[PDB]
Amino acid sequence: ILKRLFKEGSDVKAGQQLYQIDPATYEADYQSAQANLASTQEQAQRYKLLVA
Amino acid sequence: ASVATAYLTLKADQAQLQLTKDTLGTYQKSFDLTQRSYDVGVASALDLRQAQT
Repeated sequence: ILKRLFKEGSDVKAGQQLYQIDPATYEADYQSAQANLASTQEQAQRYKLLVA
Repeated sequence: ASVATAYLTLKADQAQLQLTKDTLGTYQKSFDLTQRSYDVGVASALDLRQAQT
């Protein structure tokens, strides 16, 4: 846990952020998959222009 | 005999020119496709030069 973002005993809304669990080992493979998408997206758009 | 074989050589070379024009058309359309593949980003300039030569 890095912080909590609610006053205790408050009416919380469905979808409101409660905690902040450490995004240290998930931002890594998020940007890994983001880099793989940034490769394959401008592979597929190039092939879509060439098949035309 | 000489005028017969001269007309036969001319008759063969008409078809030789007719085939060479079609080879030029096939090479030119291959260069057009490699120029389109270079203009977008798939092929490098090395394949573009090798298609131009």
